[PDB]
Amino acid sequence: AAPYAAKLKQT
Amino acid sequence: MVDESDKKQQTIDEQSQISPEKQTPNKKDKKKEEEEQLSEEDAKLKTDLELLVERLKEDDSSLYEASLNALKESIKNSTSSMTAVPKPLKFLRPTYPDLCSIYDKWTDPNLKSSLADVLSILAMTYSENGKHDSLRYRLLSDVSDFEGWGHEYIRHLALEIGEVYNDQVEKDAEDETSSDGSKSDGSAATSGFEFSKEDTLRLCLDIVPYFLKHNGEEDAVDLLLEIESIDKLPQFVDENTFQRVCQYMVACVPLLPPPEDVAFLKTAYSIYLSQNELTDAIALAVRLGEEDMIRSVFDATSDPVMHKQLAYILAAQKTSFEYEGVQDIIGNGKLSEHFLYLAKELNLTGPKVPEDIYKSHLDNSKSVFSSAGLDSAQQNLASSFVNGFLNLGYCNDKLIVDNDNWVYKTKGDGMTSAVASIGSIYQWNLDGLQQLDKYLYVDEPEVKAGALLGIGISASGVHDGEVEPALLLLQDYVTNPDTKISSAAILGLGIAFAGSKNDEVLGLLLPIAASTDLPIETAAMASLALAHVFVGTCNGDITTSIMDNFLERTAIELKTDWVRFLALALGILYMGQGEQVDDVLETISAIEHPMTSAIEVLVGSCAYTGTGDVLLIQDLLHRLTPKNVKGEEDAEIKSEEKKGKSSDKDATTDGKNDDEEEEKEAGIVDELAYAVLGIALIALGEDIGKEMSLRHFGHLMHYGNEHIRRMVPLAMGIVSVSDPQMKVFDTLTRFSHDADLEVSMNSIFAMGLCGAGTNNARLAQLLRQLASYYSREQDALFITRLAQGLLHLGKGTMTMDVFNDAHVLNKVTLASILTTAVGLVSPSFMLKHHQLFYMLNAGIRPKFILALNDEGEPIKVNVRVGQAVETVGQAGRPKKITGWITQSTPVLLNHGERAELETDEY
Amino acid sequence: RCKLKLLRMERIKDHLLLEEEFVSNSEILKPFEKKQEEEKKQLEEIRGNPLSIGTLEEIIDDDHAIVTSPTMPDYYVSILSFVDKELLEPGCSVLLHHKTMSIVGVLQDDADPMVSVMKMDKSPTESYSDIGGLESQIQEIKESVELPLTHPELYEEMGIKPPKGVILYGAPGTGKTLLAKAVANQTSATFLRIVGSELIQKYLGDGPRLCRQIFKVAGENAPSIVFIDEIDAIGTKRYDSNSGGEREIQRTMLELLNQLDGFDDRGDVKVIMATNKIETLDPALIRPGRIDRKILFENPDLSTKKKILGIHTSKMNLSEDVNLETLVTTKDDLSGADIQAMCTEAGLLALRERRMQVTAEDFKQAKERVMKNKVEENLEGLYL
Amino acid sequence: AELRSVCTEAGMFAIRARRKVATEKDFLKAVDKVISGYKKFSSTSRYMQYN
Ligand SMILES: Nc1ncnc2c1ncn2[C@@H]1O[C@H](COP(=O)(O)OP(=O)(O)OP(=O)(O)O)[C@@H](O)[C@H]1O
Ligand SMILES: [Mg+2]
Repeated sequence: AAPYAAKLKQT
Repeated sequence: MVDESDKKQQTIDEQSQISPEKQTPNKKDKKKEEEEQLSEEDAKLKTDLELLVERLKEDDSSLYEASLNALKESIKNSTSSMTAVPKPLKFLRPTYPDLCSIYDKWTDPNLKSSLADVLSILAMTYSENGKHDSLRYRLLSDVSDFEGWGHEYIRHLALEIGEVYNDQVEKDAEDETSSDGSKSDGSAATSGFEFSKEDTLRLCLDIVPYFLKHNGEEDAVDLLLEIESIDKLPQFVDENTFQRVCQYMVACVPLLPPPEDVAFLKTAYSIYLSQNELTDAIALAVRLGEEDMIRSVFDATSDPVMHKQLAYILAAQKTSFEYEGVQDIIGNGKLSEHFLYLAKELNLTGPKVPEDIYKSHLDNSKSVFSSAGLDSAQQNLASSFVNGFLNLGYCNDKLIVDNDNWVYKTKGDGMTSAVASIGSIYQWNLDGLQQLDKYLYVDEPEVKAGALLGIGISASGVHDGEVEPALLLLQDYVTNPDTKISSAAILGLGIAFAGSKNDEVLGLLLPIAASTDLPIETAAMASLALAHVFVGTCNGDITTSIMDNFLERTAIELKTDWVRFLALALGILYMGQGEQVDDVLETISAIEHPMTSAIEVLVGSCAYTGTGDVLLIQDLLHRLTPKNVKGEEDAEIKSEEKKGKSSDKDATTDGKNDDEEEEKEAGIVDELAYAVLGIALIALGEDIGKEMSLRHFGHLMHYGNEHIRRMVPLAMGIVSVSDPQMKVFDTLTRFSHDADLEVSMNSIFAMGLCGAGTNNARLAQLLRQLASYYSREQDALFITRLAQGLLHLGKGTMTMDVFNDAHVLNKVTLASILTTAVGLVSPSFMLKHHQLFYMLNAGIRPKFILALNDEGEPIKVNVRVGQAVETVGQAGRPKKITGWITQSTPVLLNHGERAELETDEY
Repeated sequence: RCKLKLLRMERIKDHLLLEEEFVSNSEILKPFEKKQEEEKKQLEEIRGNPLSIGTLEEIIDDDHAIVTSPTMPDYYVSILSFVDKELLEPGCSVLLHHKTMSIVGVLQDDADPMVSVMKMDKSPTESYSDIGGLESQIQEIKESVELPLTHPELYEEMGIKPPKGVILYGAPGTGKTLLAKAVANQTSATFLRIVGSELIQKYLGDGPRLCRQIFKVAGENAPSIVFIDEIDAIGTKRYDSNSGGEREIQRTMLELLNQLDGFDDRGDVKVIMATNKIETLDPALIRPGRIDRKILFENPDLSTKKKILGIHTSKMNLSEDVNLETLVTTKDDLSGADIQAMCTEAGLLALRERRMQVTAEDFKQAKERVMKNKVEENLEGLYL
Repeated sequence: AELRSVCTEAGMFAIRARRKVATEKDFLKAVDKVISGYKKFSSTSRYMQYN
């Protein structure tokens, strides 16, 4: 799991 | 699952879900006993690893949380990570998940804070060993997956990413943070970043983009290049490597201000020069806006190949694409030195080969003559321009031109523009010069002036290579002390060369617009042309244009319209880069008049572009301030104030305009909405500001290349029948022209209604008539864009004289300017080694589906159509090359670019 | 991954829209100009207080009409003559004054729950190339349904009247239902969608009135695509025998001919019909010149089944275990809903593991279950 | 109405080739298409039987 997958959910 | 002690491997896995008997008790007990037992712990390190590997199957936080809770202490309590220095350091492998089991898989704020900090130091010191790297690696490629490590690994990458980000926000840098406690410096953590990047590129794409951005330098990317140019074939194929690289640069346009943005693009250019596809290389060379980069790729195909091969023909093609003709100049002359075949090669780089191909297209389309035939009074004036507007592009109407009756019955400035429209029948052609000469040797000086307008317009399709260059004819007419003659001359020069810098051209345009003590209102054109030459490429910021604007403003205020054009000419000059425009903004602001404040805000738009989100709000504060000063009161100057008001409205739209193209294709939808409410905010405020806002809106759509092209001009047209200024209709049809007779049928009907139904003045009628014939040319002869057609986020040069003309209320003099319609996009075609005039097949799509690109890439399914199509505008711009089964394979990639295709058979 | 920046770009513009709009309202909206202020003085003179909705029965051409109110008294109303005298027609809802009734104004739109059924409330986010494959049978719905609306340009060139209608049919699970929703997403033309099983009611005569409504909305909205989902559900479906039954089925069919083209000469409606029983349809509907080219769907072949399975596995997590290429091989001329069900069930087998890797083993177990709906819902099993 | 759809389906074969005109040939293919569909269905000359 990439470090961005966590942050696409918030945007 | 339950406790059924230590026998087979199965029951050990179930034992350690509750409590290890082989990790937590043992390592702690052992460590606080002997330190000769460090050899024995080392053997159990591998044992500990396996139990984690087995328990990634399980998806519950609890069976790691409680189990390893006392092992998390042992790290600093007994091990201390320095009791026998190498031996505990190398044993921090199982201990790194243990800390994280309390960080990520348990949510308690006191500990979410405390252990972030412990985790950051031990990542940095154990990535020196590079054994932290291998721990990471076996978890990314896992044996089994679950929720926990999928959130925990993001924590590992963020400790590193975090420190680097904090050094830009704060000057505290390295281990003086209290949220990491660990530096990024040295080759302690720097060596950790490089190693991580290598592994994470290979299997995913993780920390690779964050490293580039947060370092913010050309250096970070130059480290990326090393790895990726290696990986270009065996790891992953060429094509995929391109998709990583271009994804980075397009994506970070709102994220890098001018000097950081160009610095990243240096490296993209460089990777492409290294890799197979030198077509990708050339395109980034334009993007930077360097002459220098264009040459090297041009030498790169041409020089090492000894024979003419497809390779020289390809070289000339790559340079031709820019209709700005920045590339066109550079690419010629290298061919003369080499000496293969001069005659085909040089034409191919310049815009002469594009003359030849339009003829084949034209034969299919035909020519339609349905233009007005009204005689005498003002009705003659309206009609004589309209015939030219129906036949824009290269067309045939010889017999009508020879019909000099209606030409001669125009009077005033009408004579100048009447002959000018005749020239736009042969827009982008060599031939037609003979018809122009006729008028040039007879009757009043006024028609002679109009002949020059036609020469300039025709010269867009033939100038580069210094083959029949426009300068040659038009220089005698510049010198001529007569204002009518001179103004027409330099307007034709400015169009013809667009961004092409050439020395003879540059220096003709300097002594003019440097004597603006003289009151000449048609000496706006003096600066217009000079501004253009800069556009497309890195700005000189010529001290001549800046100088003559300041002198002019001091000298006269009676000609406010003239100084208003000039205020825009400066902002239009500075296009071609946004780095240099930062210095000249302050130079313009140094001088201070209320009149000088007007000039400042137009140029602030050009400077702050491609991160301009501050700029938009800034031009809204600007709007408040007139009323702000006035409120206090409520509780020579006339010209200066009126300039102040109009520049501000023009600037608001202009800022948005630059921004929406450069910053991806996605923002274009939203900025359409901003303009509509913008007209609304001025409307039923101040009356004067409303009039200016109507005209800007139409060219705002035309500049940005808005997606929907059916709906908007037509909705706007009905609303604007009631409101003043029919000149708005002129600006709506610049957007509507699109693929002709898709939208454009409704334009003729609609605009025909507002005009035919109600008349109030013959002046208002004249504007409404002209707009209606401009939109179409028969059966999508051409399309219009401002996009370069090499970059789709690009902006043109030749269309900026259209962008000027919405600023001011209507004049017969404005009619002279508007005939120009250049910036044409070529009909896509496959040119062989002799040059074939027809394509084969192509794919068309309306729009992209890609959410991992946003500049637009055609998908690979499409709907297929035949040859001899002009490249459809917005609503059809995706083009894919079709021909692969027949062994026709493109050399020249096309992505809804203008580009001329070239193919190699096998 | 790494589309974050595209998400933030999009987001930033949303923030800028919110801002400009709020600030504009607040003392720069339309509060301080006389072409609003003095016009509304005399707008409110002849307006209420109550604005008493009427129903427009008939117009009289002298600036009057006979309205019947919802409150039951008639009025022979005047018409002020600034609202445009003849721009209002029977079935419009009218604003009558609190005193002596004049048509103060006219409301365009009055939301009925009966056009809610047709109208969309959701966006069909799967569009072109999520139904990927059947790229030869999508040139008979995007060269005659989508494309004339997008480009009337190509059809000005040939002249004559543009394509009219299509009928889709073939075996279940060829994407028939979604194709229609995917061309109407992209054009953004007025998407009415009506199910085949709501035309049949257990009430009579109001069935054809419902169907009559659907096309009046289409003709009222110039770019129009009407998806009639399921019109095999008109000859296999019936309720009671006194208000469903044969008589109802005949009536509805005939209503639909008048609507679709008949004598009406209405606005350009594209009709898209899903069916797989093509003798529930009139011999006045499956002649062409109303429905022009006819579309047959067959089960997608093996290389088309690679495309179908590739939509589904971009969403699936992948492993070094996974072998896609053998999942296609077992399937022989099978439907694209089997492939869609295998991957959804393969993710159900992953979930049971409580793991987030979907492997070849999860797909093949789900493949045998998906072929079990074809060998054991057949109780003969192997053909007797 | 069959013949009314010869022209439009001939206009679709014109558009794949990219024409502004139709010729004889594309009317041959168009006619062949409509005829096969008539067999595939019922009502080819039918009155809906009887007199
Ligand atoms: N080419 C395809 N690619 C992707 N998914 C497909 C494709 N064909 C069908 N499917 C899937 O199969 C399922 C059923 O197809 P759909 O509902 O679109 O219409 P149908 O052919 O009338 O079948 P039914 O109504 O019996 O389900 C849907 O979930 C759809 O996404
Ligand atoms: Mg369905």
